[PDB]
Amino acid sequence: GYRKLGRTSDQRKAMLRDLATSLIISERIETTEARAKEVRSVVEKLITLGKKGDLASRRNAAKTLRNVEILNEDETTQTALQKLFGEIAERYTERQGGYTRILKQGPRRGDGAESVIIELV
Amino acid sequence: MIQQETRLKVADNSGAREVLTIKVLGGSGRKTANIGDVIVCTVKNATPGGVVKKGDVVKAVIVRTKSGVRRNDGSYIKFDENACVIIRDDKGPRGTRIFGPVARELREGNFMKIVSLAPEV
Amino acid sequence: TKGILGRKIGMTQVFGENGELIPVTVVEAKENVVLQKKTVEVDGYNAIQVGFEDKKAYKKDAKSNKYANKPAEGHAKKADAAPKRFIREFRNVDVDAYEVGQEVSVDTFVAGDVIDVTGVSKGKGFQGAIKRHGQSRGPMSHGSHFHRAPGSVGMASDASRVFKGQKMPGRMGGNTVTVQNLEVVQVDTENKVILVKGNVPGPKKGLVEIRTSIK
Amino acid sequence: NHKLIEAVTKSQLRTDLPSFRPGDTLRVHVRIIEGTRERIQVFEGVVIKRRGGGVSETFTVRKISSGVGVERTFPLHTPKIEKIEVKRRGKVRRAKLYYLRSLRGKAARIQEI
Amino acid sequence: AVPKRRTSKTRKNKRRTHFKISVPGMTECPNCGEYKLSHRVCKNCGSYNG
RNA sequence: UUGGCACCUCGAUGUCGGCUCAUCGCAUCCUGGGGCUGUAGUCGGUCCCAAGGGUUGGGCUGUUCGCCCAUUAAAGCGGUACGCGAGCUGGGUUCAGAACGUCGUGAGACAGUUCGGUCCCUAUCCGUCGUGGGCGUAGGAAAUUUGAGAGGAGCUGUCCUUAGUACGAGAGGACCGGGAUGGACAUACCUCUGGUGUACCAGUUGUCGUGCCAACGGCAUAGCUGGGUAGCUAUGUGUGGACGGGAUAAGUGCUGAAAGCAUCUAAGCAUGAAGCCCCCCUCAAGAUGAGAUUUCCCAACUUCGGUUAUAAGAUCCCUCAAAGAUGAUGAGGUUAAUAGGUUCGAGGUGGAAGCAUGGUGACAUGUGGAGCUGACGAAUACUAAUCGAUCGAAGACUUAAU
Repeated sequence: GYRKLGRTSDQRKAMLRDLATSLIISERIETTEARAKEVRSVVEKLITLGKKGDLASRRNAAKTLRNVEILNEDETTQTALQKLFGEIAERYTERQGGYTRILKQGPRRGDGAESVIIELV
Repeated sequence: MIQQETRLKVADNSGAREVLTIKVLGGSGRKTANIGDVIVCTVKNATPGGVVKKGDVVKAVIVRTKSGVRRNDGSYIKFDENACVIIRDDKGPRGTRIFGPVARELREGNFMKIVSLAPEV
Repeated sequence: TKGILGRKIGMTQVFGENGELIPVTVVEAKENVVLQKKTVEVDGYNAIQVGFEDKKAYKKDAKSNKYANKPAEGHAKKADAAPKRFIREFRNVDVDAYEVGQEVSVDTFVAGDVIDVTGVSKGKGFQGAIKRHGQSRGPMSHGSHFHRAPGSVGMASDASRVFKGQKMPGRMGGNTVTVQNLEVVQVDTENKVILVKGNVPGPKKGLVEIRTSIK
Repeated sequence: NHKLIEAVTKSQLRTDLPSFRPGDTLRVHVRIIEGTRERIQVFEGVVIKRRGGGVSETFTVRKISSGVGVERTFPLHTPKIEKIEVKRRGKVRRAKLYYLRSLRGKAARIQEI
Repeated sequence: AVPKRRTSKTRKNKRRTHFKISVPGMTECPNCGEYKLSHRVCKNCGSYNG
């Protein structure tokens, strides 16, 4: 691996799946410096599967994404697998990498760690 | 064969069937022997009817090892068994027959009678 | 008598005259230029300064070592050349056979020369006494509470101190080591690569000095 | 895949041997200089593994001589193999057939394709 | 291993020579007008320009 | 060593053997050099100089000690709280239980024996091993270096030739020379042989879930099993203790007198050891005695008899690993390949999903060496190293020469 983030092997990969899913549902989250440095690889590799749009690519993405429901506006409820292959994948058909960005904020109270903003470009 | 307690079986025509290594010759502090090295051993198992009897201390030479040896061409040869031949004072077999394959590295040494009787060298 | 500077690429193997296997390492020595000459009258000893890898030009907004600075440009302009990032002196060579600004080709050596190689070993960090000094462990069972610690460090109130040179945990690696009596297997032209029989200290992309054996 | 390494080890590569996979019967013709006369010795068996590489790629062949297992390993491009035959091609489910070291008799046979 | 002797206040002040903190390393933000951390956003308006 | 005395310690200096780590002496076990011999040769005995290096694994016994087995060039003797328990153990001895022999009227004791029986401590100072800041080195910086000193290494066997020669009735059998190859030890490295490889590939068991069939996901040591990239490794792969100078020790001499002879010595000149100093490897100018070489920058305001910032150069901050506890070191910061992403490869695994075909069925075949792939090699500014800030010199006095 790259870095362990003070977690066991089984529970580290479960946290990365939750972080990747949340960055698709809301497209903008705030978290720790170290965690966001490695969510880039997970999220950006997942959009690559979405652009291909194959059945083998869709089943290879269903083993990383969680099961949630999208409901923000008045339209029909949608999943997270459907959103990635239907909305995100159509905004990067002409882009080669660099689907995410990181912006630093500063140290937070009570912990001393710095928070950052990661979002889809 | 390697250590001071390894159990070696024999492939010659003598009363001995299994021997236990006692000393590796060829220097002070030497703790490992290979194919073509003389050792001091004792006869732990013997067959009814033969020249060598149980409990006798005899000399022997190593003809097969599981670890194997490396040649100058970069090739290796390994065996599935560890074997030895009881020799006489003038580097000659005490028995009259040799069983199984024998390593080719005895040919370059002075053990020529062992190679001659060996079914395959 | 003769020597060059180069980088370490990696290890490989080639077959010999009678089919034997020879493990060799690949060393790339290119862009070597004589930069200065030292004499007894001026300095007190005879040697030559040799640069290995050239840098870029001077920059007003430079912030890293990729671009040579102002004092490093004037040293490489005394003789027509480019500013280099490695400079070493060779003291075993003859001054009368070299000129200032002269190229040092890879063809100085031939297949069959006996050479020695010096470099900086790989660093291992802060290590214990077992790895750093090759000491023996204590029992791992039988009620033992002594596995990897160092043993006694002194004797008693007679000598109420520790002698200098005691083996203690510390940082290991990163030392300058010379390997003597190595064999040149093949010198390759149009690619500037020397094949050295054996191995050299240091990791990949390191700097190695090659010289003729003094013994 | 360093370009400098791939160049100095280009003339050492030889293209005369056929393609084979572990599990097939193979014949090796090895020259030996024992004594004073050079002759050819033939080695049969089954290719138990093929560890990959470039100039440093090797393969291992195992055979039973007189009830004792013997394994020989050679470099693929060594200048001591005159030619290589392939008698039959077997059907295996993996690459390293290390399980055959402990199986003897009818349990150590590989079905022909 | 208890201390053998009482530590004087001369040794204590010498030991704390390097026990200190420094300024964060702030720079002026040419949108807000007040200082901000380098490579970070302006807390008053959230402008990480450039 | 066993003793004699009772000078320090009873408001505490903790024993015997074993493990780990050593260090010192020479009254020398091996190796190097000599004299004598009742030294023919290969072997021996005794004495002299010499401390550089080396000096084994097991069986019995808590044992030191001793005997025995198998090797080796050799299996040396002593000091250091009979070295070392704030470095380890606790087999014996000095606790509380129980038994035997023996003594005692008895409670109980050994000139003895047997079974079992809590080993605490977060390092303040000196010492030792690594690694950073401040100041000095008469202007401020970047590289390359000399070596006053210090540390490291120092061992040795067996075969071939000389030569079956010298010697010897025969048995037997060489000095002085020339080669090959090992044992132990030290160092470097991962091409080969293996080990590990918890974000790689594959198979399989029970149970819950994605509504269901297929395809998958969580849990059960990483559920278990078979392989395995990079890094880190030995048992793996290379190298080393070489050839030589100067002065010596015990010895051996030349010439020569005191003493008309003889005599190595009083003057003079030689030769002579693994031992001393060089030679080989590493650190080293805080070496305050602070060294040398090659480049880089040189003014406005003053009368201040001095400041001032700026230049050369180095940092704050950010992207990293060949480096690393931190720090430091090294690769970069848009005029940019430093890291991530993307597209190609190396290596690893072993034939993906879907569909068609054969079979009632579990399953087998092609499409196709397919699909997937962490650390390894290239190309590519799509993302993030934005914008700025801080430190940083104008060269003191005396004498001599041009």
